[PDB]
Amino acid sequence: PPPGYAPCHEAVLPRERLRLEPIKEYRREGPRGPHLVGPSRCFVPCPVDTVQIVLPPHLERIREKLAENIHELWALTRIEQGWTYGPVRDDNKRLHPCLVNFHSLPEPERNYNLQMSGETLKTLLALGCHVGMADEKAYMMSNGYKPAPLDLSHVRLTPAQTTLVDRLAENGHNVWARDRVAQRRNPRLVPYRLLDEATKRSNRDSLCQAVRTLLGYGYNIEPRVRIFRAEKSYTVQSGRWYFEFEAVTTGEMRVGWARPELRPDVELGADELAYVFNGHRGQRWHLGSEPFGRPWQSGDVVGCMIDLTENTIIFTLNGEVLAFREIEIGDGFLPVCSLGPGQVGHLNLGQDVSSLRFFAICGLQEGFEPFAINMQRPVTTWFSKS
Amino acid sequence: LAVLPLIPLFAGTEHRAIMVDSMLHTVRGRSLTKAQRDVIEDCLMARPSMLQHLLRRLVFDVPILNKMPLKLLTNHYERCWKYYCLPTGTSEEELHLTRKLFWGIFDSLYDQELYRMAMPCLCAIAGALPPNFDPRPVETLNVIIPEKLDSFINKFAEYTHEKWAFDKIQNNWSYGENVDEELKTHPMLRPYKTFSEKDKEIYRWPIKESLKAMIAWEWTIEKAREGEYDPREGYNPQPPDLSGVTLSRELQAMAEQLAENYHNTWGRKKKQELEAKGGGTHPLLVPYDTLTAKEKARDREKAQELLKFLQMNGYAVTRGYFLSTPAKVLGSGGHASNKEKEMIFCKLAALVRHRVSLFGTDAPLHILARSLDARTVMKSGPEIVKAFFESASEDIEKMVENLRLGKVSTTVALLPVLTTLFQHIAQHQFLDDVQVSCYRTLCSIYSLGTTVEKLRPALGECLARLAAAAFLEPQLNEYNACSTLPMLCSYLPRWWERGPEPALPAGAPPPCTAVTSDHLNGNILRIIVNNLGIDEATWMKRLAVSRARPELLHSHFIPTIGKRAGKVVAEEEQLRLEAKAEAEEGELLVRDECRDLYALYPLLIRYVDNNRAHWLPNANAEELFVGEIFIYWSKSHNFKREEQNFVVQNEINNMSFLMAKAGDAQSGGSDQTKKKRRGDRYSTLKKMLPIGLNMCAPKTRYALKDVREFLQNNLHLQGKVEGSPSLRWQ
Repeated sequence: PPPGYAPCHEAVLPRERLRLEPIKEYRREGPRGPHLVGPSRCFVPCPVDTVQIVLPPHLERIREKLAENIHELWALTRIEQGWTYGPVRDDNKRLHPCLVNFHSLPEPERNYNLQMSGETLKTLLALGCHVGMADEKAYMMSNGYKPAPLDLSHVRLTPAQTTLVDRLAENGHNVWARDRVAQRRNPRLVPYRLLDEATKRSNRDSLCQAVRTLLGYGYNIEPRVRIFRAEKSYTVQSGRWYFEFEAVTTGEMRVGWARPELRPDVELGADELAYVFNGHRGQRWHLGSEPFGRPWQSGDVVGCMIDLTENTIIFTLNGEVLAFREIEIGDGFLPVCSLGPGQVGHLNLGQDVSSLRFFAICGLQEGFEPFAINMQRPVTTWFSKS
Repeated sequence: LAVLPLIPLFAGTEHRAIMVDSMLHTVRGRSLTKAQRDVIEDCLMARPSMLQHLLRRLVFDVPILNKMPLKLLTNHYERCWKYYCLPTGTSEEELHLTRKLFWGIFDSLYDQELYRMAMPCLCAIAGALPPNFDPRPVETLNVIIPEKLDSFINKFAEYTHEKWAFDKIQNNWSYGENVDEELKTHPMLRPYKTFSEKDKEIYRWPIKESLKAMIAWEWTIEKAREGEYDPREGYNPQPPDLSGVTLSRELQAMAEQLAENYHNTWGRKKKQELEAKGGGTHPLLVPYDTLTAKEKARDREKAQELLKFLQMNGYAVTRGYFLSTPAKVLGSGGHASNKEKEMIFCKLAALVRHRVSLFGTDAPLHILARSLDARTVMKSGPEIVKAFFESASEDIEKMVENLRLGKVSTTVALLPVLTTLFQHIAQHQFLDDVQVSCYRTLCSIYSLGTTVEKLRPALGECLARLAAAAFLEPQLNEYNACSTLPMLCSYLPRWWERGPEPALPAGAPPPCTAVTSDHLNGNILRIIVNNLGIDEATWMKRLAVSRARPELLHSHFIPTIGKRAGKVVAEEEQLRLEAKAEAEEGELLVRDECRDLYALYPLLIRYVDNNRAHWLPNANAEELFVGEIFIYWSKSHNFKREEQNFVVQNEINNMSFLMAKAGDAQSGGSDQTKKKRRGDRYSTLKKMLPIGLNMCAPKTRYALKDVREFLQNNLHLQGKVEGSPSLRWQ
């Protein structure tokens, strides 16, 4: 069509590949059976000061030095490929005047480095991050020009420096995003937070080369939830019982037994009406958290349990006994699952062949019954609706 | 009659204010202590925040405490601070300031020790946060404001008229001859320019007294930043939005403090006025911190109006959690002063502060690590005493607390270990307290296990002192220090020593074996099997002590290292323990017509049962669907030894001086691979086993009451059932 548009094939610009999904979805159809899933996740990048703030000229000159050494690092980045000193304003020619010391460089093209480096320090004034003078300011046979920097490989960078610097590269990538707003898609319209890591390698190598050049300058810088209730018909309240929670993604599960009476509005276990534990932290969770056990690593199946007569609720991790002991029976009880926005459960109920590893090792020994021993039909389930 | 209460909410909080007033009367006498019980239990019953305002009055009362009855009020406020800390895990930070005021009470100085205990509790509440009125208004009229500020006072006074007029306009007041409230008119509602300067002074005087109060406190007030409903009858001011101005916490403290000035000034004038009348009192005639924040607000709105008017004019205006951990660093400076005392009654306060310090350590950011270094410094000042003394023991528990501070996550402190190592050479010559410092260094080394090398080589020299010849505790401390291929070949020599069974030298090498357990972080697993052979040697020692218990801890390190083939010989060893327990129970049968001496053998056998706990491999039993079931029969026989009589109680006596359930899993195997799942579908032998449990009530003949071996498995299940009947008591 003649119409102004861009093809959706170009919508693959950020990083995600073009597949297809059934929207939201409480239940992906996995190989061992129906994983419970969700509840799903999802904006425009913007330039930000930084620029309103301004570094003192005394520091910005040392930034011009750091920019000179970084430009020499760019000379390391280029000249080994095939480049030489002397004028020629084109990348294809494999020659460029600015492959050298800052005084030798044109004093507009050098600003593409130096002044921009200043922005980094301007950004250091923007975050409010500490950035004092921690220390007093201070070989390959390259073809053509041969710059000779003091080694940047001194003190290893603090992780906070790398993180704040990745924020800086993201910020400059955002100002560049405004720069391409003046240019229906472009190669890097997307914010640095959401694009392929191989593309991230450039901005991170730049921010880290800059942080290392600062390290040679002595500078340093430091700074809803888906439920899965069982059907109320299935509310066991008579003798021992058990169920296997196979688990995929590590995450905010709140797997465990809970009463049919429970209100969905509450996230699980804050109310008296639920007895569950988190899928990470490993803390058991009723009327607020208590410590209990190790978080399971991804793929580490849960094994929930309820004693009755001598009423109790027991948890396991692949047969590793780890809970809510001495509970009163009320109505009850039903298996219940929980999912934070990305997570994926897989709460199998009965069918002993479907159970493996985590079942026979403990539950069968204790006389516990999987649900489907009573049930020809698949058990029904109830996710909360948003 | 106030004891009877001990048996919406805001009115009850007012009643709390009243009981607190009776406590102020207490601040008859024993009866007043009963009233203290009334306020205390009332505090125990319990909203809580109004009680924390009353505890703000009790906080200023705590400042008054360092009179003793007010310290008792601080004690009830302390137990309440603990219950509230339980509620905690606003004005709470001010309560932490009350805790720093309690530290000032420590600065003021028997009963002081218990007061230091209640202060330890309030300080613990502050740590939960960190996770006769005597007014003293400052002299002001003697103070001289610079004249350039006075023209600004003309402006703030003009604003005061703008607000005083605009607020009357909010109720539709207008200019009139007289103060007729019903007429909705007032005489003064006229433009500020119309005022004679003395008429302006009626607004100015409190304001000038405020600025003079600021200069008397030497607060800076200086030029900086540039300055910045139908209409009614009469003058119509449109005052600037001072309310939207936001004071910094410095300036917010300045507003709280000028409000404290209006409080002490108006309060002092109120007191001199009541002394003039011979009169009683006013509700506000209480110290400014005692006030509910809403009571503070009545002048706080004014002082904030002033400082915000200043910030709107842009003038610089100045007085001239982790921060509590920095106050702990100041406490480390006071600890340096205590070291100056160490170079030689405040020292008893240093001891109470040491207890408060260990308690602060129990409560749990580079500054905290600096405090860990200061803890290393005070540990060095204690190290000078190493080579009251009970207070030094408190400093030792504080040293293990310093190890806990090392567990929370300069290098010079390590050099103090290097001096400590040389002292160990003196142990080769033969100061037990220096060995205790080595023990706290060992637990601190475990804190390193939670996450300068030359000093560790000096520790290797201390290992050479361990090889140079009580000492077993030093060996365990060395094993804790362990958290090196020649040491591995030496471990092979320790395996040769395990073949040898002299035993005390094996205790000396046991620390090296635990170091080998540290080496687990490959070949090290098979070496751990050789260490299981070392466990077979320790069991050879167990055939007929505490060093074998530290070696049992090393067996737990083998549990970290936990292969089945060693567990078969281990099954033979547990069977030796079973035949031994049966021979000993037969000795008890001889006693019927002895075992207490063998009870220690039952204790070492219990350590072997802990070694069986190290074997806990139930998944291997799932794979079996094997000899492990016979081991279950052995452990069941041990349960039958528990079922005998007093001998198990003698093992409890062995516990005072210092299992079978997993075997029940094996009993499931008696029911049966997939056949067991077929039994799940059945909803096999287990019912017959229950019949055997019915037979157990009255024992191989009960198995004969019934494939006879399956009946024997039913009999082990029957004895396991009777053991469960023993479990019914628990």
